[PDB]
Parts: sequence; structure tokens; C-alpha cells
Amino acid sequence: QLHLPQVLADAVSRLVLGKFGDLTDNFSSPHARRKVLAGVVMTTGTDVKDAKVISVSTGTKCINGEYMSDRGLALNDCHAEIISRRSLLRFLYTQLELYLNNKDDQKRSIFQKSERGGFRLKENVQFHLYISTSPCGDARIFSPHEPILEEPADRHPNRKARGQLRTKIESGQGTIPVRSNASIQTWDGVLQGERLLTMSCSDKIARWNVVGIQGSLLSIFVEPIYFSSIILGSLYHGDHLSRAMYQRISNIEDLPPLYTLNKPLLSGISNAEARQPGKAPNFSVNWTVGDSAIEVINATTGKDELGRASRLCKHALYCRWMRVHGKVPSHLLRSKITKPNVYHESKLAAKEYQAAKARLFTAFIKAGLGAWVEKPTEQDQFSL
Amino acid sequence: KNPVMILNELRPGLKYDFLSESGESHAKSFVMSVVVDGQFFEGSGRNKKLAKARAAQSALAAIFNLHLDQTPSRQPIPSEGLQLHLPQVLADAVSRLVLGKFGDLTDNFSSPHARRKVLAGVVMTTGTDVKDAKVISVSTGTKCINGEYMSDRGLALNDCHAEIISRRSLLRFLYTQLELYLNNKDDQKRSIFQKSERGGFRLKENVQFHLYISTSPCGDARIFSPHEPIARGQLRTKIESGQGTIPVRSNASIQTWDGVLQGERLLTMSCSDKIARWNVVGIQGSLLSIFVEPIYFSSIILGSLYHGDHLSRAMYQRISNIEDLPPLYTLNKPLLSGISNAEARQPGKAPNFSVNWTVGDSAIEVINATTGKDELGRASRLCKHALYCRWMRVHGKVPSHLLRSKITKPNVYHESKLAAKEYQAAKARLFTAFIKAGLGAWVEKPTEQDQFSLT
RNA sequence: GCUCGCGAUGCUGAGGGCUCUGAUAGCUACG
RNA sequence: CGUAGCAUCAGAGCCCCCCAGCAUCGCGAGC
Ligand SMILES: O=P(O)(O)O[C@H]1[C@H](OP(=O)(O)O)[C@@H](OP(=O)(O)O)[C@H](OP(=O)(O)O)[C@@H](OP(=O)(O)O)[C@H]1OP(=O)(O)O
Ligand SMILES: O=P(O)(O)O[C@H]1[C@H](OP(=O)(O)O)[C@@H](OP(=O)(O)O)[C@H](OP(=O)(O)O)[C@@H](OP(=O)(O)O)[C@H]1OP(=O)(O)O
Ligand code: NA
Ligand SMILES: [Zn+2]
Ligand SMILES: [Zn+2]
Repeated sequence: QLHLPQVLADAVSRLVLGKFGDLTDNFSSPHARRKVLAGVVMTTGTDVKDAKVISVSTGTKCINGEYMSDRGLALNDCHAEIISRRSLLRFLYTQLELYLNNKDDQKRSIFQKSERGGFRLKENVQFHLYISTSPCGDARIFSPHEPILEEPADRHPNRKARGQLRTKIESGQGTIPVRSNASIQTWDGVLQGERLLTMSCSDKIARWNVVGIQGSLLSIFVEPIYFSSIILGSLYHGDHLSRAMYQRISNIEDLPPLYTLNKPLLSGISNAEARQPGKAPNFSVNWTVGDSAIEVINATTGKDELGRASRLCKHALYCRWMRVHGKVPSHLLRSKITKPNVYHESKLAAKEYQAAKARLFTAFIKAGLGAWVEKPTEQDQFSL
Repeated sequence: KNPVMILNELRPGLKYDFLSESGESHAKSFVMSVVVDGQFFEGSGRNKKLAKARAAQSALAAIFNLHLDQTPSRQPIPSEGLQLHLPQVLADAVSRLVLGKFGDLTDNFSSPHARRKVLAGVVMTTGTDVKDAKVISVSTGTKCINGEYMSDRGLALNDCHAEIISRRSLLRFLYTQLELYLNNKDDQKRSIFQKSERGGFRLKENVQFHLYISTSPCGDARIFSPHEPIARGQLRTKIESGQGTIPVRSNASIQTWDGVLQGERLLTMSCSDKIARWNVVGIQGSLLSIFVEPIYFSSIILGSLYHGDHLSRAMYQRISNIEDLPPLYTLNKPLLSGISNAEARQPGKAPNFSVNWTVGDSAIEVINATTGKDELGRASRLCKHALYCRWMRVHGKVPSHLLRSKITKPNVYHESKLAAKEYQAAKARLFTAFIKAGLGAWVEKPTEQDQFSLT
């Protein structure tokens, strides 16, 4: 009921589990089967009374190359922790609309207006990420197993494999370094059979630890937001996790003025979670506070089982962003740059988020850790 | 509704024969057959139930009327003279023929070179029957030469994407056909060429070439989403490493030979764009155009990744604004079809070699895609030097008054090419059409590569 | 300490095949 | 009113084949 780091971790684990149970008919629903669960919890104080479960999700798979959407209707990455961040973005958009509904609703929105233009979180509002296991890539690859009291730390931390950017590789096991032989995916290349490379969860969480979790579109309204803590339900290796999350790019420099290399609390839970039996389900559930029920997405297609777009896809998010843009006065924008109303350009209007991304990519390259691998440029050239 | 189930309700006593299996892992291919009302049908797929469902598809479509029609899966018919059969049946015939001949050249798909990502081929039609179609050439490959291996003297291939190799081996077929006409007064009836009223030669009537590619060609014809089938036509260049393409920016300088080893790479055009180019200046190239009138593909069959709207854009529609073309040149609008038993995607690395074979060769030639030369470092039969040698042989034989464009004592490859006045003018109009459509400059590779001579 | 080459034992998303079980939509046959 | 037999999903069991990294250990070499 109080908040020192271990009981905070145990509390967020408790909360995400319990919310998941409520949404799955006390874990009796067919959509309770999972190999990885992840969740976001918001805190407003030292009291579990004030702590609320912002989102929950599951999933261990990414999209098949054939199913990338040139309209932003599919989910590329259904690892449970990626999905939980996207559900958090739905919550952030909803809180912006709650804010500017009327001057009486504004006091219940988590945002205020900011001295530097745009909007920011109100004080002592924090976000905690929970994952039932360690994130693929640098935080996991070297030790995919529960730790032991006997020699817990890494015996070879100076190997060049340590810290490397690594891609999930379509149809292959493992997470693969960005070998210096090629770095450009092409849309036609991938449809043909080049395997879709998707940066590992450890790398995405490092990137969120530089540019914030709110993405580029939301940064046009809101100052960057960062996870206060990362809590792992099993497979917690501290040296590996802290390497993966921030310590490998401490060489980053020249970040634009609100951005920083965030170093959230990392922690495991008291009673580590149990490896779930059975095959891993091919679906991913997701829930954001203020939803009546879970949404279930087929991870390999990026869409629900009837083929509808997720409330979490590029296109739905873009639509949320436009709803808010329409209600935001021109003077209150964090960027007055004008860009056409296509997903890719609208993102380019986040000039200093883009600059931050550049410093990130440079830090990895200078560090010898490889060049970040992006999606085919055609992925984001769509309109509403 | 599921085809196997519908056919079971129709003819409940179903025996499906399992015709054995090919490949392993993702390159698995099963074939499943059934006999309905006396006729014998086939289906191909990665897994038995898909092969079975496609056999049942052939069944219900052949014995009864068609099936589901997604719409992008249905095909643009050609510009005029809808000659050769139903579009789908011609498509499936062509794809079977190329796939068969590839089997023949690879000891029924067992040889080490049978493993491939893209298979392409050219098939010649001479009548309305599909009995006397004939495979002219067969090729594979999805890689290009590295600039470290380009030749100042014409001994290396630049581009080994399957369809490009297919066209060049076609050119070998065309030199052979002219040599056939010339070397004996009687072999003219056997040839595909005849003398042209405008001078030079032209193809005999109803001789058509059909291009087959196991996938939509790289570049603009592939920039779309296969499962949302309901988008701007830029030019693109192949990238330094691996398959696929990126669009060109019009403001980048044209290449100069040493300076594109020092700086920006020696970029090569995407297959979608090269095939639009072929739809304007024809497939025979410039040298052959000194001897022959322009030749055009009549069909383009895609063994997978077919979508009618985007293929149409990439092949002709995106330069429908071209005008002022030389005599005999046109914007060719061929048939665009997919096939019934479409190929599955095989995620994985593309092989490093390119197989090529023309009708008349006795065995495949295996080229290292990255060196543009064969297994033993020799120049292939397709490189610029060898083709110019064929062309010079043919120039030694044509009387000077039969040349469609006058040239005497040819010495330099580039000079001989420049002699093709009208072809170079059609090339100029194609480049103009692309620029004025807002789609980009053609990346002309440095012409110092063509400053060489036979001896 | 690392890197490179060779070797060994394991670890960690695809494809394929076969068997069982429940539904759902069918289709026959018989009393 | 039942039983038997002849596409979908959904779950379970037994196999085969990848994947390109990673761990641990050996051998040779270089820094
Ligand atoms: O991490 P994910 O949840 O999978 O989504 C991200 C996100 O794109 P979307 O929020 O539009 O889906 C990034 O965009 P930002 O949030 O940083 O604005 C984008 O990176 P870019 O903005 O630089 O395009 C990145 O795509 P990429 O992999 O090309 O970096 C993409 O990750 P995935 O492509 O793996 O979904
Ligand atoms: O089949 P490709 O590999 O695409 O070869 C063509 C062909 O070159 P060669 O005939 O010497 O092999 C073209 O020549 P023509 O058929 O038009 O005579 C030439 O175009 P030029 O007319 O400008 O020589 C073009 O090169 P480019 O892209 O520079 O126009 C070149 O394609 P590659 O250069 O990519 O091999
Ligand atoms: Na990107
Ligand atoms: Zn992950
Ligand atoms: Zn190509």
C-alpha cells in the first residue's frame, strides 16, 4: 500500500494480472491463454489507492511480410510490450480530448498547459511498464532463462555482440544484429521474400528511453513522456537489462532541449511468474482504460479475426490525432511547421523529435552498435 | 465458399491422388489431382489442403462456370486484337511451360541451380493454339553486378534480374533468327523474320512473345498491399545490396564512369521501369533496330503478387502522356494476367547465381550475379561484347542498302548504338514522357562503358 | 580480454506431415 | 426420433525441416 521499489513492482504486477482476470471472466475466457502479458499502470501518489491500470495486452509475434498495410490498418509488432505502449497512446489522446471538452472537465484530465507551449503531464503523474518476461534483443538474447544464485552476472561483457542493435527476423528464430552489409528494406524487396526485420523490443524500449513513449505525432501537442519504471515478471537479468535500456548509448549527445536519455527504475517481482505451458497463441489482446472489453488481434495479420483494423493501428491513431488537431488552437501547437495531411509528412512536422531520433541513430552507429533499421518508406505514405 | 466442400456436395465420391512432393521447408510444393466427369485436373500449393483446394478449383471452374472473383485478381485485356484464347488459360499455359522447361534444364528440379527466388521466361506464340507455343528463353535471379566488377570493355552483365536476363537471351534468339534468314536462301521460310516494306526486317504476322515472371516485377508494379486490394508511378533504381528498389530523385546527376566509383554508386533501373521502356522502344534494343522494326511483348503473366490496377500503372498507364513518337513506335499495352495456382512467398535469402538458357543452347549458363561473369570468370554469352559480336557477324552479311539506318565500317559499340537514329529518338520521347509526368529522370549508366571495340 | 578460423553440446519465429477431441455449417445412408 | 459414414474453425498429442544468432567448452592463429 506504500511505494518502495520492490513493493511498487509487486503492486503493478498484481494490478495488471487482476485487470486481465476481470477482463477474461476470471481467467476463464479463451482469450486468457498467453505466453507474455504486459501492462501499463499510472500512479498519482504513494498510494495504491491512486494507482490505475492504463492498459493490458498479450502477444509474442510480429506481422507476416505479406500483410503490411499501405494504409496503416495493420499492427506490425504484437509483442505484448509494444502493444501496451500503443494502448497508452489511446489513453493519452483520450485525456487530451477530456481536457479540452469544457473548462470544468479540464481539471480531471491528466494534462495541463505548458509554459513552453503545448501540453504536459501534471506533476506526480507517472507511467510504469510491466512485462511478464524480458524484452527480446539485448536484454534477453544472452540469457533467455530465469537467473540462478550461482554466477548471476555476465561473464563476457566486452564481446562485440554486447549492446548490438538486433532485429526480430521474420520466420527465423533469434534476434539478429544489424550486419554492416545492408541496412535498407524495400517494400518490393519484402513482398518478394526478403525477411521483414523489426527492431527488437529491447531496442524499441531504448528508443522510447530517448525520444519518449508518446511517438512523433503526439509530440506536436505534448512534451515528451517517459516510463518511470520497467518491471519484469520473469527472466530479470539486471546487468543485461540496464545495458539494453540505456547504458549502451550513454555516448548520445546534442539532444533537443526537452529530450534526454531516460533511465527508468528496473526491477523484477518477488514471486517470479511461471512459464506457461502449451503453444504460444497467435493472437494478441489489448485493453485501454475506458474500454468495455478486450480487443483481440491476430498477430501475424495485424488485424482482428474478422479483418477489421485495431483501435491501435497507424490509421486509427492518425484519426485520433486529427480529432485532437481540429480542437487545438494554432497558437497552442508545440510545432507550427506545416506539413500535408499524410502520415509520413505529419510525422516530419515533429522537427525536434526527428532531430532526437537522429542523435539516437548516431549514438548507436558511433558506439559500433549498428545502424537502426527502418521500415520501407512506403509504409507511412497514406492519408485519412 | 470452400471449393473442396462444394465439389463434395456435387460429386460425393471423391478420390484425390497424391502426386508426390517437391522441396523442403518454405520451398515445399505439393501437387494433388482429381478426376471429375472424366476430365483430369491438378493443383499446386505449399500444403496438401491448398493443392487439393486448387485441384477442386480447376474442377468446378472447368466442368462448371468459374468461381469467386476478387476483382484486382481479374485482368486487363490488351489494347486490340484479343487473339490468344481466354486470358487466364493462356496465362496458366505460359506459366506451366516456363516451369516445365526449367524442370528440364535442372534434371527435374533436382540440380543445385533449381533453387531460385524468381523464375522468368519468354514464350513464343505463332498461332491461336497453345499446342504450338514454344519456350524461347528461361532465366532466374534477383541480383545485379556490383560496381567493383563493371567492365570497360563489355565483358560483364550489369543486371541479372530474371526478366532482364530473359530479354537478353531473347536477343540471342533474334540474332540467331536473322542469321537463319541470311545464311541460306531457303532458311528464310523457317525464320521468324521477313523483309520490311519500309526496309530492313520485321516479324512475321502473329509471331508474339509473352513474358512470364514468377512475381510482379521489382519497382512500381510491386508497391502495393496484397491483402487490401482496392499508388503513384515513380521511376526507381535497384539498390546496392539484395532485392528491391528505391525511387529516383530527378535532381541527381547522370553517372560518369570513374566518378561513380569515387562517389555515388552505378545505379541500375528497376524492372518495372525497364519493362515500360520495352513497352515504348521495344525489346530488341538499339543495334537490332538497325536491322529490324520494333518488337513488343503481347502478354505479361505474373505467377504471384498480381494486382491489375498497379501492374497496369507500372506497365503503360503511368506514361499515357507520351507523344510524338517515331514511325513504327507505340505505347504497347499488353495483356496483364495472374495465374490460378499462384506461388507462395518463400521468406529467405535470394541465391547469388542467375541461370540463363535460350532455345538452341544445350545447357543452362550459370552467371555469378555479382560479378556479371560465369562460374569460371569467363564472359557470358549475354554480355555487351558477345551481343555486339553477333551483331557484327550479322552486319558482315546484310547488304548495305538493307540497313534500316546507314552505318559502314562500324568500330565502337557506342557509335554503332548511336547510329540507330529513330530508336534513339523514341528513347528521347520516353525519357521526356517520364519527366513531364513527374516521375523522374532515367539514370543513364556512364557511356564510357560502351567505348570498346571487337579487336 | 578481444577478434578470426575450425569443432562440440545446448538455447531461442517460420514451413510441412500424421493422429485424437469439441463445436459450427453442411451432405449422404439406414430404422 | 436416432445412429453411422463422407469443409471450416478451436484445442491436444507425435514427428520432420528450417532459421542466424546466442551460450558453454575445446583446438589453431592474430591483436
Ligand atoms: O514501435 P511500434 O509501436 O511498432 O511503431 C513504431 C512507430 O510508428 P507508428 O507509431 O506510426 O506505428 C515509430 O514512429 P514514431 O512513434 O517514432 O513517430 C516508427 O518509426 P518512424 O516514426 O521513424 O517511422 C516505427 O517504424 P520504423 O520501424 O520504420 O522505425 C514503428 O515501429 P515498427 O515499424 O516496428 O512498427
Ligand atoms: O538489358 P539491360 O541490362 O537493361 O541492358 C540495357 C541495354 O544495354 P546493352 O544493350 O549494351 O546491354 C541498353 O542498350 P539498348 O538496348 O538501348 O541499345 C542500355 O541503354 P543505352 O541505349 O543508353 O545504352 C541500358 O543502359 P542505360 O540504363 O545506361 O540506358 C542497358 O541497361 P543496363 O545499363 O542497366 O545494363
Ligand atoms: Na520509420
Ligand atoms: Zn519483443
Ligand atoms: Zn527486377
